[PDB]
Amino acid sequence: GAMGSMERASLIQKAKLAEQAERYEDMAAFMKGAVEKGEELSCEERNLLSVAYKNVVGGQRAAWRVLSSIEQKSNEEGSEEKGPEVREYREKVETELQGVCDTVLGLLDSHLIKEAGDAESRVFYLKMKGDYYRYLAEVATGDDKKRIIDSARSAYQEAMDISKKEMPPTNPIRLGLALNFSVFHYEIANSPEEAISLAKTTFDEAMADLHTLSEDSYKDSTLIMQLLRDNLTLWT
Amino acid sequence: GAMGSMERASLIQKAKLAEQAERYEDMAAFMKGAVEKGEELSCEERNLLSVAYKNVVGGQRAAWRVLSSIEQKSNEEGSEEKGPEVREYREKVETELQGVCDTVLGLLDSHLIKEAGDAESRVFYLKMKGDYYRYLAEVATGDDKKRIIDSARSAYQEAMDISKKEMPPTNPIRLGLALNFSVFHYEIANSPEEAISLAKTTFDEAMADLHTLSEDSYKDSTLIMQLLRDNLTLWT
Amino acid sequence: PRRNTLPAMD
Amino acid sequence: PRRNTLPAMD
Ligand SMILES: [Mg+2]
Ligand SMILES: [Mg+2]
Ligand SMILES: [Mg+2]
Ligand SMILES: [Mg+2]
Repeated sequence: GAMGSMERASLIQKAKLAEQAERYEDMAAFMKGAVEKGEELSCEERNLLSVAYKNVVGGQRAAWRVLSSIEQKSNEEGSEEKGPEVREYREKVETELQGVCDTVLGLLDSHLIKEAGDAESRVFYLKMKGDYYRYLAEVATGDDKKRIIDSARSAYQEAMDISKKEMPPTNPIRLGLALNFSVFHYEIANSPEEAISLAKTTFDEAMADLHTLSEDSYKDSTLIMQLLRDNLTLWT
Repeated sequence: GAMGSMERASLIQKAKLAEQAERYEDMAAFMKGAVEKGEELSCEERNLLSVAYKNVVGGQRAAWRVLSSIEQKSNEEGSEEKGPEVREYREKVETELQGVCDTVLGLLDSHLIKEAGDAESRVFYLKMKGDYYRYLAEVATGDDKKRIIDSARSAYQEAMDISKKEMPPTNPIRLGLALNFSVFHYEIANSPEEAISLAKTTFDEAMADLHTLSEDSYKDSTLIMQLLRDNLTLWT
Repeated sequence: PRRNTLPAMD
Repeated sequence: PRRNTLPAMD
């Protein structure tokens, strides 16, 4: 990596400057170099890695869905052939999106997950792994779409088993895991009933645990419970 | 250039796809390859080049001003030394911003300006040249800050002389030239009175020419006259 | 109106 | 409230 000569503490400091500059590519490249120093990450440092890569991949997903739609509009009966340009550009963005996904999964597999012993670290990385297999699945069409989807499911399921046993139902990482896994059921795995059942059960168990919380923890958890409520309102 | 093997018409088509995907780096790289095919650009094609590079340089200017401010906040009396990280990152973004500016000015100088015979083409490129020297001036601090500023002024002045002689006062390219040149006076050349006088004179001459216009031309011109009115309200 | 996943883009 | 120049960012 090209960050191999910069101090870990300097890479973390510059990741946070880059976030404020809304320079997410830089943010991601900094947190990549930080991971590659080989030390476990802190809670704050995990969020910077998450936030950095989600904004990079988020620009590419948005861009991919615009091009995917123009391409299909150009494949109906009564649509004028515009040449290969729309397909070539959709393929280029998709290829670039896939490289980010493979890079994030590389960091998770070398060696963030095997060294994550705590519930919070391990559940966070296994969620990340399910999310980035999910992004690969959104654009997969060929031979291992099924294997990609099962890789997402499998990582999502190990995270859910650990959070169920080791974290309270209002834990933001648990609530975010369940929000994402539900959306997986709904739009990747074609299990809308599984998607809705996970969302209600997650909302209800958290509701019944809010009484144990500080005002600050309450604002954190309720924020995410409202995302679950919104999804449910949309699917029902 | 890495676009040298793609058809000019395919590069223009993909610049427009990239705009819709809000993929401005791609948009800029496409319109660079288009310019480098060596043919003059059309009115539509000039706008795509303008729009592409302004969004790239716009993200870098925004980012530069965030870092520039954090850096100065860290240079006051009573500010804790945070090491060189803020300065190094500001320098890196600024260096990257300068390379875009030099790239745009390279296209203008090789060979867009010398081949622009029409009023509309020539005034558009000379404006572009003043704008990108201005972006260099926003971050210049050393030996040729003065020469950079005079390069911006000089290009801005040739464009103004041609538009004055060859275009009506409501011409959007004339009105945009004058908006930008006024802002140059105000915040680069330290001539706020010159900035305000240019804005009133530009607003008033256009006002008195609106009667000659179609409804569509009217909406185009009035839009820009309102930007001049807003600047004037802010400086007075 | 798009379904929510976390984290959210800037 | 920032002074206006053209073109404007997306
Ligand atoms: Mg290095
Ligand atoms: Mg049912
Ligand atoms: Mg090529
Ligand atoms: Mg005065």
